[PDB]
Amino acid sequence: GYTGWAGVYAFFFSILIYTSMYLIIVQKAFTLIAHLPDKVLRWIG
Amino acid sequence: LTANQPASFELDMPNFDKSSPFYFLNGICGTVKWNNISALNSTNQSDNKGLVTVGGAGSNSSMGANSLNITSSQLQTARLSRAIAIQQMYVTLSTVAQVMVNNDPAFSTTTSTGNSKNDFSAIAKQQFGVPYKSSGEVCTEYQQVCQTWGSVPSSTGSTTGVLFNGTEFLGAINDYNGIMMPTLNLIRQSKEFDKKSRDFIAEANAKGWIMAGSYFFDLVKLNGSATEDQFDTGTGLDKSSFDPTQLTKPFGKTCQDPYSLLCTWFQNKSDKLIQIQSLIDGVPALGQDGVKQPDLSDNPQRQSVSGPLSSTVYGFVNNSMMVQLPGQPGIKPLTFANLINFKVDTSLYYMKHQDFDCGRVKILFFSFCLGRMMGDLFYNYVFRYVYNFFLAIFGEMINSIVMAFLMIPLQGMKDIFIVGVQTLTQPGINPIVALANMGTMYINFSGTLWLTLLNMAVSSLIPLFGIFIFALIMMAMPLLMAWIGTMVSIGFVT
Amino acid sequence: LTKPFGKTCQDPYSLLCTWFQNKSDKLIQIQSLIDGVPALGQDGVKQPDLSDNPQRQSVSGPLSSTVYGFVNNSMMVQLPGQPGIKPLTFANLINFKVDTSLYYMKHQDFDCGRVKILFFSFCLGRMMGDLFYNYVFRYVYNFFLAIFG
Amino acid sequence: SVPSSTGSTTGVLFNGTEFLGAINDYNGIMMPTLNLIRQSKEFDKKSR
Amino acid sequence: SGTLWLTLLNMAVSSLIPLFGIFIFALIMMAMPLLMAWIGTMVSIGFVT
Amino acid sequence: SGTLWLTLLNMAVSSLIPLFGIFIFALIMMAMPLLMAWIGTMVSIGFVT
Amino acid sequence: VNNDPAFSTTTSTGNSKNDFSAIAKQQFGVPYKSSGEVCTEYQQVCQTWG
Amino acid sequence: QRDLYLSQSKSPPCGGNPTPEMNTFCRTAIPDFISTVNFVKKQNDDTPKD
Repeated sequence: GYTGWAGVYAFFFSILIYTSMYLIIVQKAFTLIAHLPDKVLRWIG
Repeated sequence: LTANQPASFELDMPNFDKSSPFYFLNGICGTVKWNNISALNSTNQSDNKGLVTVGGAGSNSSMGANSLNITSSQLQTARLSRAIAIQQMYVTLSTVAQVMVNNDPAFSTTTSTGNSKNDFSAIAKQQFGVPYKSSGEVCTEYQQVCQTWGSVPSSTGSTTGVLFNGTEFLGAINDYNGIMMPTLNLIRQSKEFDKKSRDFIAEANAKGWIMAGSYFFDLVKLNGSATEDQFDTGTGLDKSSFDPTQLTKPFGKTCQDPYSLLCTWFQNKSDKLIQIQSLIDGVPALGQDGVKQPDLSDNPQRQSVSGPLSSTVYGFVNNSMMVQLPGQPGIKPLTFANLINFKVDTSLYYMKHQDFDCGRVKILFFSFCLGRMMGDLFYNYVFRYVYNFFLAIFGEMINSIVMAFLMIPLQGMKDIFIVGVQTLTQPGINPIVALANMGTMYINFSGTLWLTLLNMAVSSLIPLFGIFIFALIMMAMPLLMAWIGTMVSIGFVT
Repeated sequence: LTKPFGKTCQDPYSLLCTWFQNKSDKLIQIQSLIDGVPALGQDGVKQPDLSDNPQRQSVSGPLSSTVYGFVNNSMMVQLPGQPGIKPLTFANLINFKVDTSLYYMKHQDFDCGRVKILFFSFCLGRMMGDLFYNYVFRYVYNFFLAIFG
Repeated sequence: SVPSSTGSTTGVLFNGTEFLGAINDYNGIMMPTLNLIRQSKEFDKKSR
Repeated sequence: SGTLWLTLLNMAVSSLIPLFGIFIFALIMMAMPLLMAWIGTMVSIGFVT
Repeated sequence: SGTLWLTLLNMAVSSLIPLFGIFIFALIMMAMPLLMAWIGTMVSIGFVT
Repeated sequence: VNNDPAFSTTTSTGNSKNDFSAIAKQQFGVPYKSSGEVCTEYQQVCQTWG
Repeated sequence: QRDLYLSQSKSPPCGGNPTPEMNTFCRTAIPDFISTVNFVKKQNDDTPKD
């Protein structure tokens, strides 16, 4: 329970960090494209 | 009772039955508003048939931390507590108002013995009084503490007896608070430690190891809790209004709505309600300046009304808000006010009184100064009135806005960090939650201060002079923006 | 409707003025029926805001019997269907205690300085004060404030 | 009505539902045209 | 966000009051950081999403 | 730096003569980049040292 | 300029009805749509003149 | 207004020597105003028949 619009600012921060985290998850998930071939080359090579 | 109670109630003053012919007069003497108590809008069983229970633990509510039980009559008197307290306010102020009205010689239609000096002022035969320090001397500034109530010295040639001890207003205030205290007590029934702090643990086994991150704050209050008067807020009486000008609002060349019947009854002669206005704030019985509606907040820089102007209602309220009751003090003057010095003076722009050449126009056997009359009517009484009215408003306006634009850093930061240090200095207090509470207090203070600043900046739209309060906001924008950014960034981080 | 009239009526509806012989009473009655002025005061209700306004205020008293006021009052009632208008989440959280009564110009009575044109006694000072300040300055200022509210 | 509006009360000639009634009439007359306009919706071949 | 911004611009223009017109400037500047924070929040949120 | 800033604020506020102060307002706006540069210099210097 | 009655040496001998206004005796006209109806906004395509 | 004018058809302006526009106003009756507003016909006129 947050009094005043401290909850409103909490809402702002929560949605901001939600879409932020969405962005970093997408970006660090989409790195395999150029992340896995190099370590595969490390594996056989 | 099971339905949702009204959120807000308004009581326009006076009250009259619709059948009564004076229904148009409803609300001329202001309006007072009060909200409901939040003990009923939330999910809470309530019925008049029999026993009724109040809710504690179980959900996120503003109620107490324990489930209690009372009777229908007890909760009935509970939801009416605001009404009873405000009615006690009204009944205790009625005697003060009656004494004040009977004091006025103008309202005394019976023959009066005093003519020019046997009384105190044209609005009061007997002086109300001014606050005095604990020395018997005149207490002008609040910073020098005032405790007693003393009559003003012989500035009118005589000293009439006072009729108040200066404790009637605060007596009503703490009477209201004492009446309110039982209801808030009943609503506030440990409270810092809850068994539900554990309910997540089992649910954690339902999720798995990856979801252990989202439980972090729970663990903070899990290894934090284990290792580990009041005054009513939210009454909503601030929204109440009282405009003394509504009495003289209808009058004009030909009067009109809303209170046109008053004008017709008085035959378009408002010479009798202007006496009411002069009893309210002292115009024009004591000059054309008077004292406007006092701002009732934490204002240690408050200035007392001295002289005959102290014998008006607004001045009396302002003076009464100053006296320190025998109880504990609650207002501390700001620890650094000379740091921000404003030598702004409105005397530089005052327009003087000028004597024009008498333009001698002669009619057959008549003669008068047409030029002098035009000069001292169009300029000395029209331009001068408007300009001086704007300056008079601007004076106290800039005083208040300067106080508000001064009070942010010192008061806010010092108090918030002091309470943060105080809660941190006690061993066993959870540091993470203490920092979080400090940050949320910072956010709350910074935002509410910003909104009040915006409100007063808007309310500083006086012509010919608000442009430079505007310039004040612009020049302060870098420094004040630094202050607010500090506050909000600290709150966000912690 | 009252646009053309003046010292001499101009475009675009000069024909209406010439029909009415430069008299506007029959049309200012139309205006007073439409929004109130001046049968119910010099200033009355304005064109209503028909957007979704949860804090709309009903007009009361005689102003309830004008077209604009009637539309405004009608816009608030709820049809027999269940309510579907969401009031603002926190109206008391954001507050603006701004009162326009602070900047009101009152009605001052000037000294009736009598001039005596042979056997005609009248004070032109009071007339000048009532005309140029009490009725020209005051009305303009009050008009600005009323629009401002 | 409002009692003692000018010293007496008179009858009211409306129910406050004429304007909203006209609005509902407009919406009801409009609905068939928009219904013809809107006429799978959750799946399209183009996506493939 | 931008529709509400455009209607804000519309009403701010529509103030233009003689004498009391400076009120829109005072309010708009005292709210520009806060309102800008709100609008930038909305716009950046939409842009990332 | 801050004493000078507060003196500037006091002078600007006290420059409220009508019909002409809008151009002292223009002066403060115009000098805002220069004053910002200088005051930022001195205040950041103090913060660093 | 020849159209202006104010520049005509002789004054009007008949009613003002036969005239158009105090500046023109014969009006210039306005653009009209391709359908010959009164053209007010240029967004609507106006082609003829009438 | 026209009724009040016609009831005084012995005095100006409907009588005496009226100016032509006032004479025309005195002669012509008042047509119905509500009866002439019709949205379907207006939209049909605006829309090309094709």
